[PDB]
Amino acid sequence: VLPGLNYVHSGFPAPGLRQINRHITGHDDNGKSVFLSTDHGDHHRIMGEKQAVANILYSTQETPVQLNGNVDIDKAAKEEPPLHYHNGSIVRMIDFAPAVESPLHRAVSIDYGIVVEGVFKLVLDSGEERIMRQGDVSVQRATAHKWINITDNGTAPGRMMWILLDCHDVVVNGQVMEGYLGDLEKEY
Amino acid sequence: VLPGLNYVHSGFPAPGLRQINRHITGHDDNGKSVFLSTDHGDHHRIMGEKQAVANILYSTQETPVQLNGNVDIDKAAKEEPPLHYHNGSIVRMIDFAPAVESPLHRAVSIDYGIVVEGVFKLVLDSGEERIMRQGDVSVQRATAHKWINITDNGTAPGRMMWILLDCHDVVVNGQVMEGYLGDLEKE
Amino acid sequence: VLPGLNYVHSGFPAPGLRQINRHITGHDDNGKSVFLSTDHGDHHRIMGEKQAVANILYSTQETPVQLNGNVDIDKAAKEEPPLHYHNGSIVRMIDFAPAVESPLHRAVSIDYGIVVEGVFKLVLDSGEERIMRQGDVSVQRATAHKWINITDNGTAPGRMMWILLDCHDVVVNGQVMEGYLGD
Amino acid sequence: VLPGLNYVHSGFPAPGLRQINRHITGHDDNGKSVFLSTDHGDHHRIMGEKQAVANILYSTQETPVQLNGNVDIDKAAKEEPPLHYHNGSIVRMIDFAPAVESPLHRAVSIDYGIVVEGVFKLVLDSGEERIMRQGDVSVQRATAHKWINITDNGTAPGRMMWILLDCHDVVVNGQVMEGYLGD
Amino acid sequence: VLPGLNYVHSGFPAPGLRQINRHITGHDDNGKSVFLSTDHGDHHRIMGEKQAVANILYSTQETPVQLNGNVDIDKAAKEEPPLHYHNGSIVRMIDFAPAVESPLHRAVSIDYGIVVEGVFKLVLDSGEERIMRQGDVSVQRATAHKWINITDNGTAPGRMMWILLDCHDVVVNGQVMEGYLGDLEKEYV
Amino acid sequence: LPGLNYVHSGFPAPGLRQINRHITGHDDNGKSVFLSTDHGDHHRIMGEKQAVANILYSTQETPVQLNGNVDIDKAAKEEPPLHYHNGSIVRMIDFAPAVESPLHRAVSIDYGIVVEGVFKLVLDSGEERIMRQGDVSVQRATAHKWINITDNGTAPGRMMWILLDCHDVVVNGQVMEGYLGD
Ligand SMILES: CCCCC/C=C/CCC1=C(CO)C(=O)C[C@H](O)C1
Ligand SMILES: CCCCC/C=C/CCC1=C(CO)C(=O)C[C@H](O)C1
Ligand SMILES: CCCCC/C=C/CCC1=C(CO)C(=O)C[C@H](O)C1
Ligand SMILES: CCCCC/C=C/CCC1=C(CO)C(=O)C[C@H](O)C1
Ligand SMILES: CCCCC/C=C/CCC1=C(CO)C(=O)C[C@H](O)C1
Ligand SMILES: CCCCC/C=C/CCC1=C(CO)C(=O)C[C@H](O)C1
Repeated sequence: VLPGLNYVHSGFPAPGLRQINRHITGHDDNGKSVFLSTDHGDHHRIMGEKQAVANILYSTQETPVQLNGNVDIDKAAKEEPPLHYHNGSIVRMIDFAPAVESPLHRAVSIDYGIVVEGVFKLVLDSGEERIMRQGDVSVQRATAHKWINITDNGTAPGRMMWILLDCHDVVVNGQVMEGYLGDLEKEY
Repeated sequence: VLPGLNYVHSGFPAPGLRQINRHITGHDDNGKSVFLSTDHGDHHRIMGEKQAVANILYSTQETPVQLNGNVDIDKAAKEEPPLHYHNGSIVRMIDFAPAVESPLHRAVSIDYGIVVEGVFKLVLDSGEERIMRQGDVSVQRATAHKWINITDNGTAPGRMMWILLDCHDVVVNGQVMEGYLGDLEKE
Repeated sequence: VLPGLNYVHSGFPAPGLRQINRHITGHDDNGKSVFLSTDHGDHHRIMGEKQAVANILYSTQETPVQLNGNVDIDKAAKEEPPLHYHNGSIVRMIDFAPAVESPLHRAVSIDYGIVVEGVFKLVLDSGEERIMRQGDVSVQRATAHKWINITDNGTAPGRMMWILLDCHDVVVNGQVMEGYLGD
Repeated sequence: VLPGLNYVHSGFPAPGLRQINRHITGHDDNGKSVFLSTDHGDHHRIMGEKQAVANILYSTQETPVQLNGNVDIDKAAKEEPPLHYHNGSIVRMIDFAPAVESPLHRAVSIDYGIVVEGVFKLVLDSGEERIMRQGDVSVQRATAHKWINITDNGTAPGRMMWILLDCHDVVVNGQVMEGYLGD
Repeated sequence: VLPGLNYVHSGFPAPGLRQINRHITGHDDNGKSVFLSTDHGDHHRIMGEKQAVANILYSTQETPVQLNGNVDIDKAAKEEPPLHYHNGSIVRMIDFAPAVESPLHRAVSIDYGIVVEGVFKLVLDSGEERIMRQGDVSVQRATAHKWINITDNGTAPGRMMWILLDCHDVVVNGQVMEGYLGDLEKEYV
Repeated sequence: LPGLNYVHSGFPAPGLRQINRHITGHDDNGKSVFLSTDHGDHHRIMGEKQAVANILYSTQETPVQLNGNVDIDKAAKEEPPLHYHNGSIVRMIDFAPAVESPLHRAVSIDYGIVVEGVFKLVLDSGEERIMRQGDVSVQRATAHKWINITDNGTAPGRMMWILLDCHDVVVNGQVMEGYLGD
């Protein structure tokens, strides 16, 4: 039984989760701060067999970010970003179908995760786990892990948001803790 | 009357909002990914006359982040960070007392904001405004703004979270959009 | 300023409201009861200046309903139904942007209404109103009314669902109380 | 042990579920649309061993509905409706005790079902199943099915509302698919 | 416009609020602890113009409480208690209609109050007030006050629960602060 | 061990809300005023940081003596015991996920209410009731156990009890002794 098979029938948002507002601010040609856009995000991507859907709220590709001439807006909207940006950031929102889990994987990045809706289980390759509820926050420091949606005993959708930042490779007594995607390669 | 006067009586979390779990992962001596800590955050800071309380969930001070030797954990924990870090990041969570307002201010940083609980109004120096509900997200590109907690017609606490990154100066018509701390009294 | 102007930026569902599952059941080759579809509904229509959006979950066009050959499914999906079907039914679900209100209007129709999310004010042409919270049910008997979304003091979206049934013209004191769209 | 045995101890609403407001509209002497009554429904019926309770919010016995002289109101109030009315409608709300389920059964009618509170499992005789959460909607086309309250892993009450309409009987392979009451 | 007029049309619970379970425990003749009842409370009383309904979850009439022969159970069930029992307790739960307000009154009693549902404003005769949300608790020490249901800008019902205990008369400057009920007097006659 | 080290910052437990406790009083002009707004009193970690209690008030005589604010002083000065003879205790407890109390009996009558979550109340006869938010229990000196079953043992829960003094429960000439249990 593939969990969440064909659950996400209408892209973002997944059934049972809320449509959002993303607001981007900026300056007009008089120097006044205004809103530039209100929308549903960007670069929506179905994951698995309609088991999840990702939503890229923003991205940057250099540090510090260049805002003049609105080049960061164009850069974020021009291309769908990869897993993570070197010297940059990605804000990726993913809706989980009931009981959907990620593969055990490692990205070489530092990730700030917050539970937007539902209950998620964060399982590391050691077997240690934490149950994260709405509002709880994780700082994933380039560790091998998998995310499991356990909301309402596996009957409810859930939503996570991650902010992915660039980090150097993790080295433990000579050896690189190399990145691997498992089955998440298909989505990127 | 000043809103939220003496409302936050026991730091974080503000009365009416939930205590949190912050989980930090890392590697043990065998290269296994483990949980290093589970706590309530860090560098709690009362704001105003007990009108709000901030919670620094993490911070970084270089790009890319250096993680080996747990150097990033030490830097985040040994100093209270400033408003924002150059070439770095700050995850700042803030509990608002009912009807509490930020000053009209500008930080020279790009901020990813999300409403964790409640309803907030984002007003910009042009007078343009958006009402942001739980789960809504704003991308603040070094703009002058204020945050207004309006939850339950101004009778309920609210919680925001921001991730502040470093950004270059914004130059409009050859003039720098200089950052400024506000003053609510003069408004 | 117009309430909820440009609020509904991505059709159904409105921002702050949940996507739905509509399940339609049927019969297979050997008479076993199965599921024929799971979807977001049908015939989504923006209303006003992106101030609301309707979703037609189902409709029938005769009484009693004819299910054989799945022709009822065909009738429901092949054309967008009108406001109200004669000798039939319409399941119309509508997401309201914050503080968006309906025009005072009358349809020759008996309406089963349920608040799916939010707080609504039902106002009749006499001035009488009832505030309806989530799960409350109204039976509109061809009366003239307007629906006002008041969720969270006019700052939150709301969702109503109606089932509209055909009724005979209502006569009060020898006068037929006529339908009107208002706007 | 029977699920939800004696759980419903004071009729409608079941413990843990909210009392409702049912509003009925009508016309007064001068043709003004007014509210006629606000109540808790009608024809409350305990089901099983106090394992559930049904609330009939409205019914009609003819299409189109006759509303003049409030005869539809008097008919809806005068007698407890049956499972479903020929050429008519029934608004039937039911509170489920924790873990309670219906018998596998078939009514020859087309039902619109919406989850009012809780989480329900809709199992068909083929074994196919869908989980329906709050606001999810089902169109039951005279199929054989079970309703199972699974709210909070079988420890919480749940509420469903159905609008049952008359339908012609479903014929498969030349065989009348006969409605049965199960248990 | 009188707030909450005719809102409570079916007693307890008020429309928009949940029906409750009240479990009472006891002993059988073998010393085993058993459940004696599960119900909707006791002594339901509509208040005002069907603007509120009260639900007496329990009461006691002596201290310490006598439980043998289940006599405490029968004393609580056989009679609707007054506002307050000398040397005893009352658990009073009250459903408010939208925007419904109690009169300014004083009970010579120490009351433990908890907001079960909604948002309430506790106003004392000094003009001071506190907004109490769900889970918030007050300890009312024979003070003059009123309760205001302000849930959802005055359009939603709310529920409070109180545990009233007996207290001595509060004297301030050799003058007893006398209890008074105002329009609440019609509700306990 | 359920909830081991879950309560990492005292009251409130992670996932549960901070409270306001308001105590009213009298002016020197006889005016009813607010004397304090706080987070309760006498917080106590229980188990291996598996639960935390919060004492909202307590009284030590019946009827209660409010003059001179002596009731406030007595409630604040010392942490109360399990229950007070001739008096009351308002005890709020946050439970970590899946945490259960021991099977035990106190010689008191307890008014319980679920503030948040889902709790199973188990009596020594094996009889149980699942109590949800808003449900109330009248514990008449019975041997019992409380189990936090919120969201299948994965969420915290909160109960509040008002404990009152009762006489010994004698069944067939034998006193039903209290015990703390294991
Ligand atoms: C097909 C089944 C799984 C689909 C959903 C996967 C989500 C979690 C994986 C993940 C992503 C997305 O690739 C990140 O962006 C980094 C973050 O830490 C974890
Ligand atoms: C006493 C009144 C002020 C307290 C209310 C909250 C203010 C939020 C201001 C803010 C901060 C904190 O300095 C940021 O980190 C950036 C973010 O956009 C707005
Ligand atoms: C842009 C502002 C107008 C749109 C807001 C929603 C209006 C609902 C009107 C309605 C319909 C749809 O036409 C029905 O299905 C009958 C039911 O009584 C009320
Ligand atoms: C003893 C426990 C079972 C009884 C409780 C609920 C059963 C609902 C069955 C049902 C009815 C009831 O008449 C309908 O009206 C059609 C609708 O599809 C399902
Ligand atoms: C019809 C207007 C009033 C309806 C709402 C009811 C409020 C009662 C307030 C109250 C009472 C009554 O005396 C108590 O039971 C003690 C406690 O302190 C507050
Ligand atoms: C092993 C970690 C702690 C387990 C959870 C604690 C339960 C509270 C026990 C209790 C008390 C205080 O001992 C009361 O106030 C009476 C009420 O019935 C149950």
